[PDB]
Amino acid sequence: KLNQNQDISQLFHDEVPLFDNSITSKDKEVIETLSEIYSIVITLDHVEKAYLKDSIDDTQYTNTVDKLLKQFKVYLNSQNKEESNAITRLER
Amino acid sequence: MNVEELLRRIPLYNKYGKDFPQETVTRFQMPEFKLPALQPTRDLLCPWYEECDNITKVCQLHDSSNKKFDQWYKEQYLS
Amino acid sequence: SRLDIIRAEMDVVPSPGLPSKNIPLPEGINLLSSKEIIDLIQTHRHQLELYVTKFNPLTDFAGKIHAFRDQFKQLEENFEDLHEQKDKVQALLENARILESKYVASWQDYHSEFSKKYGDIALKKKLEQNTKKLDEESSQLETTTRSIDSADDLDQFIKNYLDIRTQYHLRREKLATWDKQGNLKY
Amino acid sequence: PTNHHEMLQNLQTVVNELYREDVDYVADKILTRQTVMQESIARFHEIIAIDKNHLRAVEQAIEQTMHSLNAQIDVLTANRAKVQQFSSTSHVDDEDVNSIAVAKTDGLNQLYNLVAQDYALTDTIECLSRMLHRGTIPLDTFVKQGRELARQQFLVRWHIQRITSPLS
Repeated sequence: KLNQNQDISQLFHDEVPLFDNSITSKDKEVIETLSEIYSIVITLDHVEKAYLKDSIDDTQYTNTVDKLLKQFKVYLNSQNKEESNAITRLER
Repeated sequence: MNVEELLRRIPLYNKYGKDFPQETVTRFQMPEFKLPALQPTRDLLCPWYEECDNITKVCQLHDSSNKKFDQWYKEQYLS
Repeated sequence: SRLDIIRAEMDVVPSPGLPSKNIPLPEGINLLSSKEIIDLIQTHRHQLELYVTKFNPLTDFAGKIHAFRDQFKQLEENFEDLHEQKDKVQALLENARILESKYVASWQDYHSEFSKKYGDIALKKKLEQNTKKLDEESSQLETTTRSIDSADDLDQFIKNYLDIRTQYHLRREKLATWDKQGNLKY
Repeated sequence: PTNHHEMLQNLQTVVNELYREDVDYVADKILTRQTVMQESIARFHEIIAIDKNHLRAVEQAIEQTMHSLNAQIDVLTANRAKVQQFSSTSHVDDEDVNSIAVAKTDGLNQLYNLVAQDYALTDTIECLSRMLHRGTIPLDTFVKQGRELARQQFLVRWHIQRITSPLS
């Protein structure tokens, strides 16, 4: 746990890389998959905000969403047949 | 918030340690100096001195009166 | 009497007349059977007024007055010196005032540093300014980009916009932290 | 001689009265002038002494104060030299105070940048949203680049998270 002296600056003395062998090959695969699902969630929020802002038509809307909605389904499987939760665990 | 807080909860530093210049010198404020007036008082003395001098002369005049009388008193009732 | 009360009542609100030793005479015994005494009294009352001063001498009084005088004299001489001394001080002070102007000059240049650059408040201000210039420099590049038909340009735009933003937020969060201190080990 | 005697008698009275009048005048208009003649000289003696002391005080006061100035200036010409020197053989950086005020550790510096990058990433996605609305880019483009910046963001958040996770 935590320890005194307000020198908590010590706990963050040197930089930390993104990955460091503590993370296995499969560990990364999950991280990526989660990163993609997250990008699709953000994208779908903007696409719907564009439609409801008449920035795009039913065409563009249905297409773009339908596609993303599909890519998301794949990534939703690369989480089942691949693996608290993953992220919170991998972050240690 | 968690990281946000941690960051701001820890103080920033100046790249240069003791090498960075600081105001180790305070503004030395000069005191007030006032030299007393002398001329006015100097003038106030003259009349006081003069008073004494005139009183003196008044006394001489007064005191010299008996002799002036004797001179007159002589030619009047003597040789 | 009534004539004295008048002289009394006027001048400046007097004091009533104050209610019998004989005074030596000159040599009256030798003066004429009377024609000379009579003439002396009736025609020379003025002379007698002179004669009579002999018995009310002011010699002692004048001495005292003359002493008081000398002191005033001296007193005038003391100021004659106290003036000359105060004269030099009026000059030595003329220097402590010019040298003081020479001081403030140096000091006003020492302070200048820690107020326009090296000063804590200055630095911060200097930073806060740079931060604002960034937030706008970001917005400027936003509008100064009406269309991007060149695919390559897009990336360049995104990279630049994305960088400015990071430089802004970086400094913004830096200031947030600064706003709770002076700056350690100055 | 009653005659010559009575005249001499008259002379005595005139003389005694003339004398009284003389004494009266002197005592009222002359002898009075010395009443506070001493107090006067006294007051003056008091004044010079005071002036004298005041004069000595300021005399010393100014001398000591002068040595303080010719001394306070040496410690000034010196420090001003060291300060105007730090600005030469020591790159006092481009006006960006960022270089001056830095994180206490390299770990922290990293954290600041990751946080900044995190926000900056949103801003960028936000902007491109606007660019799509303005018509500056088609929906097709927005999605690709959008998914990319959003992805690079997930990583940055995980990164920040893995550096701070061990803290409970």
